[PDB]
Amino acid sequence: TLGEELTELQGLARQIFTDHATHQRLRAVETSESRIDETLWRELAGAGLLGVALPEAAGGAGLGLGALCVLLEEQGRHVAPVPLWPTLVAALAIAEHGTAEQRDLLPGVVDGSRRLTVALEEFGVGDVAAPGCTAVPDGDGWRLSGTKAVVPSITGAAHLLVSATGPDGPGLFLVDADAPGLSWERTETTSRDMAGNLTLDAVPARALGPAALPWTLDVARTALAAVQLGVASGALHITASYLKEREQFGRPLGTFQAVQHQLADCYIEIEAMRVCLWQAVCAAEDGATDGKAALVAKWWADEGGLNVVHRTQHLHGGIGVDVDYPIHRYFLWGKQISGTLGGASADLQRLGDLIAEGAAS
Amino acid sequence: TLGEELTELQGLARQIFTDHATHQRLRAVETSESRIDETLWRELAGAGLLGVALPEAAGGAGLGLGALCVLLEEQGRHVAPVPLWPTLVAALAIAEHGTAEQRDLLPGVVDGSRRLTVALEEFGVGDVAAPGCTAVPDGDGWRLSGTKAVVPSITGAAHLLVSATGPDGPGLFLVDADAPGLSWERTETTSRDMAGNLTLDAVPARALGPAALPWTLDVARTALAAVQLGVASGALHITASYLKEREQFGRPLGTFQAVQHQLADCYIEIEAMRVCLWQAVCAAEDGATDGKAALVAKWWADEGGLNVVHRTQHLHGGIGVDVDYPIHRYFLWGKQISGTLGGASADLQRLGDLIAEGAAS
Amino acid sequence: EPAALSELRAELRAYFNGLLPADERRRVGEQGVGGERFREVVKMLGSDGWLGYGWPKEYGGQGRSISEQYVLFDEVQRAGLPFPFVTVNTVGPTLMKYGTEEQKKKYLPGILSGDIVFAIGYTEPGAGTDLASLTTRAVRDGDEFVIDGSKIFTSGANTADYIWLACRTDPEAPKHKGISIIIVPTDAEGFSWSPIQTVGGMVVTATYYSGVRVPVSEVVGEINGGWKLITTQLNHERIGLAALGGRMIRLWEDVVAWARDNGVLEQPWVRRDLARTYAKLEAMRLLNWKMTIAVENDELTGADAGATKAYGTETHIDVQRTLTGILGAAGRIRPESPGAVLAGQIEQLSRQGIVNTFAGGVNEVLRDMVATLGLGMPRS
Amino acid sequence: EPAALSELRAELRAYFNGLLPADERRRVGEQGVGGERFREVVKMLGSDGWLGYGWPKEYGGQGRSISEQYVLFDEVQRAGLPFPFVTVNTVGPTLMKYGTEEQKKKYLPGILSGDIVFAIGYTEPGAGTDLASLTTRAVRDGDEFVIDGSKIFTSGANTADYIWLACRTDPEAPKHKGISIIIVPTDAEGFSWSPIQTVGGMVVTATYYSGVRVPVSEVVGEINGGWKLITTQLNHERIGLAALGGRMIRLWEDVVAWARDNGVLEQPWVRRDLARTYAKLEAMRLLNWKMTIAVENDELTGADAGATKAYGTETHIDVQRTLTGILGAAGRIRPESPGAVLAGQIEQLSRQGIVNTFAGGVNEVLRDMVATLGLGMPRS
Ligand SMILES: Cc1cc2c(cc1C)N(C[C@H](O)[C@H](O)[C@H](O)COP(=O)(O)OP(=O)(O)OC[C@H]1O[C@@H](n3cnc4c(N)ncnc43)[C@H](O)[C@@H]1O)c1[nH]c(=O)[nH]c(=O)c1N2
Ligand SMILES: Cc1cc2c(cc1C)N(C[C@H](O)[C@H](O)[C@H](O)COP(=O)(O)OP(=O)(O)OC[C@H]1O[C@@H](n3cnc4c(N)ncnc43)[C@H](O)[C@@H]1O)c1[nH]c(=O)[nH]c(=O)c1N2
Ligand SMILES: [Cl-]
Ligand SMILES: [Cl-]
Ligand SMILES: [Cl-]
Ligand SMILES: [Cl-]
Repeated sequence: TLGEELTELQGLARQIFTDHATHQRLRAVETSESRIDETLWRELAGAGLLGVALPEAAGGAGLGLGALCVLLEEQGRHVAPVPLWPTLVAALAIAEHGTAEQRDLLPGVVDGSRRLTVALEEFGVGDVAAPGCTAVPDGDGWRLSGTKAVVPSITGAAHLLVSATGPDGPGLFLVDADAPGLSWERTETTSRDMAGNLTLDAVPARALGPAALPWTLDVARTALAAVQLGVASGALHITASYLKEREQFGRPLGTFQAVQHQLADCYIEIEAMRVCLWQAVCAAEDGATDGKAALVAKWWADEGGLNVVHRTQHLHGGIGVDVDYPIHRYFLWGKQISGTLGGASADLQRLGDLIAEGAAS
Repeated sequence: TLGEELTELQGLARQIFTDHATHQRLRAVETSESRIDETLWRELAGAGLLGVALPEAAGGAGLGLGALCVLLEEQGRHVAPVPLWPTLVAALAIAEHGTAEQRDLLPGVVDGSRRLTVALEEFGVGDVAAPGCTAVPDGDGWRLSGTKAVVPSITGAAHLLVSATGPDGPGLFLVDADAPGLSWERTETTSRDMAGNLTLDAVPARALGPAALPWTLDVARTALAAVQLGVASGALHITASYLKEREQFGRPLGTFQAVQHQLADCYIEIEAMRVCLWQAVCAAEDGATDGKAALVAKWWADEGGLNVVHRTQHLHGGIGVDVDYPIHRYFLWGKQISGTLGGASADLQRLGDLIAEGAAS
Repeated sequence: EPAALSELRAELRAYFNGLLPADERRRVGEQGVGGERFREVVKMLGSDGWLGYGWPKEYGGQGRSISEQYVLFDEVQRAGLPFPFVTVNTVGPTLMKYGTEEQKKKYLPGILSGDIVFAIGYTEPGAGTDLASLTTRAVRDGDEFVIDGSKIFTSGANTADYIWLACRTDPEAPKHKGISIIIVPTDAEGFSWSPIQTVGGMVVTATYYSGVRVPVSEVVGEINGGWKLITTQLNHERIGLAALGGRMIRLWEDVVAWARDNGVLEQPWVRRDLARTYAKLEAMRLLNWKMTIAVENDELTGADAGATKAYGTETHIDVQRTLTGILGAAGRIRPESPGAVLAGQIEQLSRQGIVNTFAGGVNEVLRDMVATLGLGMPRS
Repeated sequence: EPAALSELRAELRAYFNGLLPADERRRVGEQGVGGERFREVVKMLGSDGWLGYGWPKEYGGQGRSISEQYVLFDEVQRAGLPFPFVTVNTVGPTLMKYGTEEQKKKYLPGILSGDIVFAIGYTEPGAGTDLASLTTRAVRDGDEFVIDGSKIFTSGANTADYIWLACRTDPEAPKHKGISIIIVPTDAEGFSWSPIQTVGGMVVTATYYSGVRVPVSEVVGEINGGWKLITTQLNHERIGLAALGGRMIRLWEDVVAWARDNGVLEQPWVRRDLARTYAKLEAMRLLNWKMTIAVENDELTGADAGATKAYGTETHIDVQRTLTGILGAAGRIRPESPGAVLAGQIEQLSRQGIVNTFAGGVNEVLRDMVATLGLGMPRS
């Protein structure tokens, strides 16, 4: 059945991530130029995990956003350094909103030779739904001028989906990473990713379909919430194990009521995160387009997920800030994810406008 | 010294409130028509406590907003049913912004024969700074038309200060309780006060000075925060005593770490409430007019004060909802106060506009 | 399929409308099991077939699905009417499991028909959270038990026909192993009750048992095996808190509509608070749904039940606080006073929501259990 | 009067400007006591007279007021420079109280002149929150102590001249009564350290003591009476957290200005978050002020110290989280990478604020003490 395939998916990803997201390998990758584990990427491709969410006509399994979320959740459990959500959200945007020519890029994503990223953010106000980056018509193509902020995992990406406002409003456009007029500055982020601040000077581009931008934002929000769920789950698991071991005052820290209550609040928040994630997935597969379910999943990620990784830092005491101990990476990932596409307060504002607008319908 | 006078003030109020805010008397007063203890009112007048904050020329002690806050804090400690903040905030508004004719009402407030209330709220959006109630010029007077919401402790008040918008903007106007065109409907509130929904049909009125409205709102916010501080302090005290007595699992509830931590969070919030209250008082006496300090004190009242009385309900278990046990009144007072002139979210919005405006100065 | 639930919804409105009037609904809903007209409603619902709607047809019920069951609970609350949750959804299903064939025959039909109502007799002045320390005693005399003690906060005892009574039957056993459940008729000689008024408007009771005599066949389950019955009925005591959340969702919707029509919805702070409570209500209702499925399947873990109940009851209070703020000056007006909004329901529910973070399991203890049962944390 | 503090402020900017460059300030400020140029700064500050600014003139200081002292701490942080808080504000004042006349003469002048820096040696792998369980031992040999053990997270041990070392001197006494403070030179034979890098960018150390020998005159206070010294210096270890809050207030102001100038301030959610953090920062700074007055007066209660420290350190984290959100996409950019706002300070401080809810007293234990010492709650 579908659940059995998703269980198989989960076990496979877990084994691959477990074999490569190790003390030694995380340190090697997080001090490299790309901050990307190319070995892990090739292993994922070879196990079919890059293809599992993508269409059959491109060699994938055709299992869609649910399979993507299962893979991303395992990835977050291990803070595994590969750009799965930028590449696979971009690929799902192409699959669902691209031209035939654009969908011909998907086979290379399935087999691991072609990575992508998405440039959905801007400095300042940075309304992701109203990019300041401009798109100008040029024959049957477009030229883009503007700047985008902190494009994730830019190294080795062959193409980028870039949000921009054209004459008919915001849209999503495919750009080759070697396009003329395109340049970036590498910038290191909280999570230790190597992002790019992107400058576009009349860069040639090709549009995706008219619904690509709001669709891609909902999927990206859902995907980020999947990673955050895995980050928080892994953080809680490590912290629970540690608090059984560490004794003070003659007993395990895990026996103190305040410790148990902080752990329980993490557990509660994780359960809440998880059911709202799957509601967002189910809503997307059932053709919802109002955006509320994705924002609810994302707010839980932004607020609950960030609470969890702050509590798991605190519960560790000094060893939790040692960079040779694992938990600090969950803090760094959780913190970065909770602001990606905007933080908790922004997401409440956007969700509140959707609620108000729907009530006035 | 001034502090010694404020200490004397506090002990006197404490004794009077302790003698009359008893199990029997609170029940008698909260089931009466007025919900006002006239005996307590006369005792307060006779001890000079109604006059302590008012000017010497009216027979008061001239000790201003600080003395008022000391008295209100003791009042909240005992949930004592008398309309001190409506009468004395109105009287301070008259003292500082009234005409000579209006200040001639103050002797009757000092000696206890004359009470007042304030009508600062409206149903709906209810922006207290932009009343929908209208003020029309009529010779050297005014006529007011509109409605005001839930005017506190309306019974026995001889005059009301009513906020309204005239041709030159929002203002504050004195109205006699027997004025033609004035009527109200009694309405019982959460705290068990008997408020009045006020209808004004071209009611004769006299203006206070131009700065009366924003001044009175800052003072009222500060005064409400003083009562809330006393409510939260008294609630915490009762709850601490109870948790020493009640045993489960063979030991006092007070020994459970989660119980100690809930009590500590109340303590912390009360300390925060208290220093911000006194900053608001000091700012008003130092002539600040920006309103930020009063809103900070009020937000702490609205959010911290409400948190305290929810925690002290929870920590009592079933007996805390018994109306024959004291703590539920602190819940009712805390809850009502935390919404008076607006709740925590409104106060953050107003404070955020002041911050933004001051930064753009 | 979802057309069927819609149709069920519309049928139940017509039906409750033919029973309720206006304020009466919000009057019998505030009193709960302790109210005067409670039995009048129950008997009406029972003879019309709605009490056994979710019961197995083996025991005379319709065997309807969880989806349909929730529509029923949501619509009874919406109508203002009280529903005998404890008796129909808590006692009956524990009897169906642990009752003798004889016990089932005496009680289940009258429960079904709306003729028998039960009240829960657990809590004592000395044994609240530490329920396993209860001391109300039942001593063997022959084939009778003699019951001496008292209970406190016995909701509905003034309107019930029987008490589901937790008693100490073996004073020398481990505390968890010394307890039995005994059914005590409320007309028994030596039984008495006195009212307790709550800040929320409900009247519950203290109940007293002085030499009360009950045949030994009125013990449910095995003697000294009462703890597993207590837990079984306490777990079923979450399907009610799920329906309670359903009611707060409806009130949230009503507040959205109210704020839309008077401009309060144009305030940024209001929109943000409605967004935050929407998101927390979404998690609650989804967790409630999963946990109802588990409980009616006999697969709910202690960790998940505790996490869901503590999260849901704290969310009801968060939503109550937040919607009260949105209501502005009217947020403080009690039911039946002029200017109340939505008949004062959110004002009155704020004074009641404070109960459910310690009733049906104390949220501190539920968090302990989440840590120990859910994460394997050591005790002591 | 407030003109004097203004003038002090303006003088200290000119002064620090003549020392700092650009990024160097945020580079030595991130490393803290463990950084390479730390001693270089300390010695400069010391010879220029700023280290004893708040010390009593009896011990060679200027005796300046708390207001002036806070201006100094706020301006050093603003400049990026590290200040020897622990040595000047924590060790010196405990020595002035419990030191021999001899001890004061050996240490205080070099502290004053910026020539002596101390590191705190409390925490062990087996004794963190339960510091009174420490096992590093110091045994009498004659008029020498022989010290064997290790400590962990000894900040500045790589740059300090002496360790303020908590040792077990009486293995048979109550744990609180078996401890002494001993000053160990960092050039002593048998002393060694190794680096520990933190997620926040700081390097602290583990320190090791293998047969280290120190004269018995290097015990501060009475032998086995070390616990009162530990607490004294831990209480003085709050004047630093007050200055830390001062730094978050400045950063809050800078974020207001930044959001004003790029339109982020026009977002309702931003305004609301700035309002909430303003209100929480106001309470923090006022509580810090009261508590500094108390501590320099020898009148701070355990309840108030614990409440103020736990509130302030949790508020620093709340403000860090909230300002990061307001910064948008730039909120995630590390110092020294392109696009960082305010040199990435709030990003880096977010990775450090997590320390101070468990350093200088563990906030859970501080809440225990608030309940027991502040409200009289029973223990155990
Ligand atoms: C309106 C209403 C209706 C009902 C009931 C109550 C009310 C108010 N109940 C009673 C309910 O079950 C009872 O109140 C709880 O079991 C709590 O017991 P106590 O009230 O004695 O609080 P108790 O004194 O045990 O605990 C009080 C507070 O202490 C704290 N606490 C307790 N143990 C702790 C721990 N281990 N660790 C940390 N904190 C701890 C919690 O904050 C708790 O809320 C009831 N009962 C019944 O038998 N039949 C019924 O029908 C009802 N219905
Ligand atoms: C950057 C930096 C710098 C320094 C230091 C640390 C760090 C990270 N410290 C060490 C600091 O004092 C130490 O980390 C704390 O005392 C906590 O001890 P543990 O780290 O062993 O946590 P430990 O394992 O004791 O406790 C870990 C967590 O368990 C919980 N906990 C503990 N006891 C509890 C209880 N009773 N009830 C409930 N929950 C409880 C808390 O959540 C706590 O945070 C230090 N030390 C030193 O000697 N000199 C120095 O200079 C410094 N400086
Ligand atoms: Cl770089
Ligand atoms: Cl009335
Ligand atoms: Cl019932
Ligand atoms: Cl130092």
